[PDB]
Amino acid sequence: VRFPNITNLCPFGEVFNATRFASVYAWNRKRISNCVADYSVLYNSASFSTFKCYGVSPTKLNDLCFTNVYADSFVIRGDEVRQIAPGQTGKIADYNYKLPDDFTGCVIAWNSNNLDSKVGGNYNYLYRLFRKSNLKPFERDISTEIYQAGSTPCNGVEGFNCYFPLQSYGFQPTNGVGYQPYRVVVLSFELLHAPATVCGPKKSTNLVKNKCVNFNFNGLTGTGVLTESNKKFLPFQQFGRDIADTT
Amino acid sequence: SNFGAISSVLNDILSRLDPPEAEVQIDRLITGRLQSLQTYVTQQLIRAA
Amino acid sequence: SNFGAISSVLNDILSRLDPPEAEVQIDRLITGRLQSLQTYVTQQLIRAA
Amino acid sequence: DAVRDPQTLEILDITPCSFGGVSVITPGTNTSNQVAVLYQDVNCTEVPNVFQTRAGCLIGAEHVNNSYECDIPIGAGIC
Amino acid sequence: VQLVQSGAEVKKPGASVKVSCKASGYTFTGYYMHWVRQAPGQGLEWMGWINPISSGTSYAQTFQGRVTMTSDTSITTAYMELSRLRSDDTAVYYCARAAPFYDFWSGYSYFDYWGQGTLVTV
Amino acid sequence: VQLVQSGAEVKKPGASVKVSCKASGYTFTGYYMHWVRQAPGQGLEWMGWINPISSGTSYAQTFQGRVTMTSDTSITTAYMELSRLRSDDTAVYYCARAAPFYDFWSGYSYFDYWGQGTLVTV
Amino acid sequence: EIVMMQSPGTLSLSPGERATLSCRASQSVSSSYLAWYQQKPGQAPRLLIYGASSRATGIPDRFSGSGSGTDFTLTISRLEPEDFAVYYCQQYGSSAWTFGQGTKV
Amino acid sequence: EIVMMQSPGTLSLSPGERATLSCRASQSVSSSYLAWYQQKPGQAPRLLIYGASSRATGIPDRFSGSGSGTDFTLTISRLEPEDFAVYYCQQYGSSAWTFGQGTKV
Amino acid sequence: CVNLTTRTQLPPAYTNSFTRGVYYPDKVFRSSVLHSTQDLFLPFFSNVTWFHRFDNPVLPFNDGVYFASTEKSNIIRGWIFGTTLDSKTQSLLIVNNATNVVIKVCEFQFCNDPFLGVWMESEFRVYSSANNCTFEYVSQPFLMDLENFKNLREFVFKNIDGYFKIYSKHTPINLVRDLPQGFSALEPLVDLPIGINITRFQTLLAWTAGAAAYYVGYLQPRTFLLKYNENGTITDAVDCALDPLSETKCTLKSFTVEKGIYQTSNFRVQPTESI
Ligand SMILES: *[C@@H]1O[C@H](CO[C@@H]2O[C@@H](C)[C@@H](O)[C@@H](O)[C@@H]2O)[C@@H](O[C@@H]2O[C@H](CO)[C@@H](O[C@@H]3O[C@H](CO)[C@@H](O)[C@H](O)[C@@H]3O)[C@H](O)[C@H]2NC(C)=O)[C@H](O)[C@H]1NC(C)=O
Ligand SMILES: *[C@@H]1O[C@H](CO)[C@@H](O[C@@H]2O[C@H](CO)[C@@H](O)[C@H](O)[C@H]2NC(C)=O)[C@H](O)[C@H]1NC(C)=O
Ligand SMILES: *[C@@H]1O[C@H](CO)[C@@H](O[C@@H]2O[C@H](CO)[C@@H](O)[C@H](O)[C@H]2NC(C)=O)[C@H](O)[C@H]1NC(C)=O
Ligand SMILES: *[C@@H]1O[C@H](CO)[C@@H](O)[C@H](O)[C@H]1NC(C)=O
Ligand SMILES: *[C@@H]1O[C@H](CO)[C@@H](O)[C@H](O)[C@H]1NC(C)=O
Ligand SMILES: *[C@@H]1O[C@H](CO)[C@@H](O)[C@H](O)[C@H]1NC(C)=O
Ligand SMILES: *[C@@H]1O[C@H](CO)[C@@H](O)[C@H](O)[C@H]1NC(C)=O
Ligand SMILES: *[C@@H]1O[C@H](CO)[C@@H](O)[C@H](O)[C@H]1NC(C)=O
Ligand SMILES: *[C@@H]1O[C@H](CO)[C@@H](O)[C@H](O)[C@H]1NC(C)=O
Ligand SMILES: *[C@@H]1O[C@H](CO)[C@@H](O)[C@H](O)[C@H]1NC(C)=O
Ligand SMILES: *[C@@H]1O[C@H](CO)[C@@H](O)[C@H](O)[C@H]1NC(C)=O
Repeated sequence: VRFPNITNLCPFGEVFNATRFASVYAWNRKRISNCVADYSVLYNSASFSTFKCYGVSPTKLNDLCFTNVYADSFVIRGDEVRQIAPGQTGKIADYNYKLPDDFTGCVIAWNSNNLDSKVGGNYNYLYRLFRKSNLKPFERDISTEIYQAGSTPCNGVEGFNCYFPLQSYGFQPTNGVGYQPYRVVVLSFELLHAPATVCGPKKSTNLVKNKCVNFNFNGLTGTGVLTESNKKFLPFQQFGRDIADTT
Repeated sequence: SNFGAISSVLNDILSRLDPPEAEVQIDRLITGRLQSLQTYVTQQLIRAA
Repeated sequence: SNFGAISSVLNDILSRLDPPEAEVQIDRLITGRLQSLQTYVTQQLIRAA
Repeated sequence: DAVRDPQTLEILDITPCSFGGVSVITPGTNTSNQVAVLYQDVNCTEVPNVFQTRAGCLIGAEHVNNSYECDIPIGAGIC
Repeated sequence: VQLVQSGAEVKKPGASVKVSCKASGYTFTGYYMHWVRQAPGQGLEWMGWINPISSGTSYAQTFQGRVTMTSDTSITTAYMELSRLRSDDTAVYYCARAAPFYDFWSGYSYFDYWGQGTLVTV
Repeated sequence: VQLVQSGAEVKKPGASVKVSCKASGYTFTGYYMHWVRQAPGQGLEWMGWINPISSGTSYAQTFQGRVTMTSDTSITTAYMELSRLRSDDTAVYYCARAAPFYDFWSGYSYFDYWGQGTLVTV
Repeated sequence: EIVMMQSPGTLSLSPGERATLSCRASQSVSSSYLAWYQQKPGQAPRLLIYGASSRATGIPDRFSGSGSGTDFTLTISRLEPEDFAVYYCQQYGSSAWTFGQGTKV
Repeated sequence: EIVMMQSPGTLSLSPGERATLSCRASQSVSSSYLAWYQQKPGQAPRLLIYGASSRATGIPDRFSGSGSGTDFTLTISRLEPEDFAVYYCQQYGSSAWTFGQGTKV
Repeated sequence: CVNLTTRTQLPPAYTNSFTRGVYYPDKVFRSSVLHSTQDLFLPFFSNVTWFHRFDNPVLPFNDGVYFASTEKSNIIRGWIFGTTLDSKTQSLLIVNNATNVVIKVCEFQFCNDPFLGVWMESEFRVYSSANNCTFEYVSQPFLMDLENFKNLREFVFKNIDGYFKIYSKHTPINLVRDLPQGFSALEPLVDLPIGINITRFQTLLAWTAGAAAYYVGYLQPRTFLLKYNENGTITDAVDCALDPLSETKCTLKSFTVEKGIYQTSNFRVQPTESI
C-alpha cells in the first residue's frame, strides 16, 4: 500500500461547525485538497440525522483517494432534505441546489433548530421559489430579477404576474420537525485520471519488487509483479497504459 | 467499455461499492463482456469454417 | 419493437422524458436493436458462406 | 410516411432527408495525398470534377472515355 | 395570527406620521402588508402595500408620492410613513394581511387579517 | 429543560450527605449529569459526572474516593453521595447538564443547564 | 375607475330574521375577486366571505354569499345582536383594491 | 494542572456603558472548549457563551465573546441592572472542567 | 492607469496555424501507439488572428484559446482573464515581471489599457483596485533578462470543470515575420483550481515598442489521432475533420493509407427550419 506521505488533516470540521451557513439559493462551496480525509469521524458520529452516500459506500471511504473534494453547505427546511439527492424534483432540487444523476458523494444533514430558529422567526434563510428554468448540476443563481409569470414584461416591478423570486423560511422554535431548519453538507467526490490529492488515513507499507503482490498505489489497485521500469515518464505523468489501454 | 456501468474497471467498482450496489454495476459489465466474447467466438467459428 | 421500453419510437421517448429517465428507456431500445442487428449480421455471414 | 396537417386537412408525404455513406478513393499515401470522394446513392445536387454514376456522386475524379483494367472499384462498372 | 399597531397620533398639517404594525403567528415574509384608511363616518380606502421579502411596494394613486411604506423583518414589523399631512387625512389606519400575487388561489384579492386601527388626527 | 434539586442539609463532620437532582424536559440518558460545588465566597469547582445510561462515572481527583455518583432513570434522577464530610465541604452543590463525549460539536465542554443549588453545611 | 355600489345604505330588521345585502358594480367582476367584511363599531373589519361565496375561517354557517358578473349578495340566514354592524363589499381588479361604501344592519 | 485566571477581579461601571472582561490561561485552549457563565446573587450560574463566541439559547445579542490561544474576552455592548453579576470563564481539557475565580460587575 | 494614444491604426492580420496547438490531453504515459482522442484542439490549418506597435485589445475566450508569442527581448508579460474585468466579477491575472511569476484571482479593477514598462523594469500599470482575493501564487524569485526572433512560446488555455489548465512549450525560432511550420506537443504546466467564469481575455505587453508578435487561435471539439513515439512523446497527429484523407487515416487508425476505397463517414442533409 502506497500513498503520498502527507499528515495534515482535511478541514472538514471547519465546514460542519461554521457559525454561519448559507442560504440554499446561495450555497457555499469549499474546495478540499492536499490532505488526509478521515471519514469515519463523520460517519460514525451520533450527531447527524442523515448520512447518505451515492456512488460510494460510507464504509469504504477511508480506502479511497480523490483528486478533489467539494464541500457544499446550506440551510434548508427538514421536509426538503429528501430533495438533496440524485434524481429529485422540487423547489430545492430544481431552483436552488441540483445534484447530478451520476453524483458521487455523501449528503450529510442534521437538525439545527437550536441554532437557526428565532422566536419571532429567522428570516435570514432564503430559497428560490421561481425560476425560468431548472438549474444545471452544481449551478448557482443569486440574482433577484423579478420573475415573469405571464406574457407581460415586468420591467423590474412586482405585481400581478411579477414575483420576487426568493422567499424566506420562517424558522421558529415552535415549528414541527418538517419545518425546522437543517444544516446540510454535501461532499462531492471528484474522480479523474490525475494525481489524487485527498486520501483516507491509510498506512503505507514498504515497496516490494520482483514478487507477486496485491497493490494499491494512491487508489490504483490490482494484482501483479512490480519491477523497475525503463519507461521515460514525463514529469507530469502518473501512470502508463498498454496497447490494450490497461494500466 | 463501461456498458452502462460506472466504470470499465472491475476493481474500481469493488473498491467503491458494497455488494448490494456493486452487483448491479458488475452485472452490466458481465453482460457486455459476455456479449463481446460471444461475438468473438461466433466470428471465429465462421472464420474457422 | 419496444423491448420493454415505453415506446419503440426514439423521438417519443425523447419528447416526453428528461435524460435521467430517457436514458433508461433508450438503453432498452439500444439493447434490443443492437441484438437484432447482430442477429442479422450473423445470419448474413453464415448465408454468405 | 404521411401525415394530415392539423390546421388545413392536407395530406403530406414524408421522406427522410438525403443521406448515404461516404467513401474515400485514394492511391496510397506512398504515391499521393490526393483523394476523390464518393457520396453513395446520393445526387450531385444534394451533396453541397463532379461525376454522377450509379454508385453515387463521385467528386475529385476526372471522368474519361478511355477504359482500363480495374484498379479501385467504385461500382456499377466504374473503377 | 395577530397584527398589533401603534397608539393614536396627533399631528399638525404639513407634518409626517409613522404607524407601525407588528406581525406574529405567521411567516412574515410570506404575506403582503396592506394599509387601509377609514376617515370618520366613511368607508374603507386602500392605500398601498409592502412586500417584506423585497421591500417592494405599490401605492394607490391617491397617495402616490405622499406615502412611503417600509418594513423590518428582524422585528416582523411594517411601517407606514405618511408625509405632507392635511386635515383630510384624519382617519383610522389599519394594517392588513393578504397573500402575495403568486398565490394559486386568489388570496391576494382579499384581506384575511386586520390590526386594530390607529387613529391619526390632523 | 428543568433540573430540580433537594433542599438544604446540615451534617456533622464524618457524616454523609445525599443530594438529588430530578431532570425533566429532555431525554435523561442523552446527557451527562455533572456536579459543581461552590463554597461561600468562592468560585465554582467541578466534582465529577454520571452517565445515566450506563451509570458510568468520572470524578475530579479532589473528590476521588470521597464521592459516589449514581442515577435512576425510572425517575430521571441523579444523586450525589458525599461521604466523610469535613467543614471545608460547606458549599452550594449544583447539578448541571452537559452533552456526552460523543457530541460532534463540543457540547460536553460546557454546562447548558443548572439546577438550583443545594446548600450543605458541615 | 370602477364604482362599487352597495344597497340598501341601511337595512332594518329584527334579531331572529333573515337579511340580504347586495353589491352592484359598474363593471364585471370575477367571482374570485369579490369579498365581504363585517365591521362592528369601534373594531377593525373582519373577513366574512371571499371568492364571492367562501366563508373565512371562524365564520358561522349563518353567513353565505353568491353572485357573478356585476351582481353579488351577502345573506345572513338568521341574525344575532352581533350582526347589527356595517358590511362592506370589496373587490380586486387591475392593481387595486376597491371597497363599497358599506351598508349598516 | 492548568491555572484559569480572570481579570479584573472587580469591574466598576455604570448601566448604559460597555464592559469587557478577560480570561487568561497558563496554557493554550481550543476556542471550542471555552465558555462563560453569569451568576446573579442567590442564583445558579447560567451559560452565556460557549465555544468562545457562540451565544447560548435565550441570551441577548448584547453579549458576545471572542478569543483564541490563551486570551479570551467577554463583552457586553450595553449593560442593564441585570448584568451587575459575577461572570466566570470555564474551560475543558484533559478529562476535567476548570473554572476561573470569577469577576464581579 | 495610463491611456496610450500614440498608436497607428491598422486592421488585424491573419495567419496559418499549420499543425501547432497540440497538447498532451491527459496524464498517462503511453508509447509506440496511435491514440484517438476527443478534446478541444486548435484545428489544423485554422485562421489565426495576428497582433503586433502595442497591440492588445480584449479578445474573446471561448471553449479555450491558443496563444503563441515570438520574441527576442521578453516583451510578453502575461494575461488577464474574466467576464467583465471591472471588479464586478472574479478575474484571473497571470504576470511574469522582472523578479517572479505571479498568479492572482483577486477581484481586480483593470485598466482599459493595462501594461508593464521597462534595461530595467519600472512601470506597472495593470490594475488599480484589488480586493476579494480567492487564490494567489508567487514563484520563487529569479532575475529575468530584459535586453529575427529567438524564443517561441506556445500556450493553451482551457477552462474546464473548475480548473484553468495551462499547457506550454518553449522552442527556438529564427524568422523575422512568421509562425513556424512543424510539430511539437505542449506539456501541461499547471492546473489552477480556480472556478472563474472566463469569456474574455487580454494580453499584457512591456514610450517605445519592443520587438515581438503574438497569435491567437481558438480551440474546437475535434477528434485527433495522436502518434506517440518509443519515449511517449507525441511526435505527430491527424486532425480527423480536416479533409477526407485525414478522416480516412483516423478511420483506419493509421498515418499510412493503402490504395483502395474506404467508407469513412456518412453524409446527411441537415434541416434548416422548424415546422
Ligand atoms: C471546528 O472544528 C475544527 C476541527 O475539528 C476536528 O475535525 C472534526 C471532523 C472532528 O473530528 C473534531 O473532533 C476535530 O477536533 C476545530 O479545530 C481543531 O480542534 C482540535 C481539538 O481541540 C485541535 O486538536 C488539538 O491540537 C492541539 C495542538 O494545537 C493539541 O495539543 C491537542 O492535544 C489536540 O490534538 C485541532 O488542532 C484543531 N485544528 C485546527 C485547524 O484548528 C475548531 O477549533 C472548531 N471550532 C469551534 C468553535 O468549535
Ligand atoms: C481611458 O479611456 C477610457 C474611455 O475609452 C476612459 O473611460 C471613461 O472614463 C469616463 C470618465 O472620465 C467615464 O465617464 C466613461 O464612462 C468611461 N468609459 C468607459 C468605456 O469606461 C478611461 O478613464 C481612460 N483611462 C485613463 C487612465 O485615462
Ligand atoms: C513581481 O511581483 C511580485 C508579487 O506581487 C512582487 O512581490 C511583492 O512586492 C510587494 C511590494 O513591495 C511586497 O509588499 C510583497 O510582499 C511582495 N511579495 C512577495 C511574495 O515577495 C515583486 O515586487 C514584483 N517585482 C517587480 C519588479 O515589480
Ligand atoms: C382551423 O381548423 C379547422 C379544421 O376543421 C379548419 O377548417 C380551419 O380553416 C382552421 N382555421 C385556420 C385559421 O387555419
Ligand atoms: C514507398 O515509399 C518508400 C519511401 O519511404 C520507397 O522506398 C518505396 O519504393 C515506395 N514504394 C512504392 C510502391 O511506391
Ligand atoms: C439528380 O437530379 C436531377 C434533376 O436535377 C435528375 O434529373 C437526376 O436523374 C437525379 N439523379 C439521381 C441519381 O438522383
Ligand atoms: C465521350 O465521347 C462523347 C462523344 O461520343 C462525348 O459527348 C462525351 O462528353 C465524352 N465523355 C468524356 C468523359 O470524355
Ligand atoms: C481569416 O478570416 C478573414 C475574415 O473573413 C479573411 O479576410 C482572412 O483572409 C482569413 N485568413 C486566413 C489565413 O484564412
Ligand atoms: C467581497 O464580496 C462581498 C459580497 O459577497 C461584498 O459585500 C464585499 O464588499 C466584497 N469585498 C470588498 C472589499 O469589496
Ligand atoms: C459568464 O457570464 C455570462 C454573462 O456575461 C453568462 O451569460 C454566462 O452564463 C456565465 N458563465 C458561467 C459559467 O457562469
Ligand atoms: C528516446 O530517448 C533516448 C535517450 O534516452 C534517445 O537516444 C532516443 O533517440 C529517443 N527516441 C526517440 C524516438 O526520440
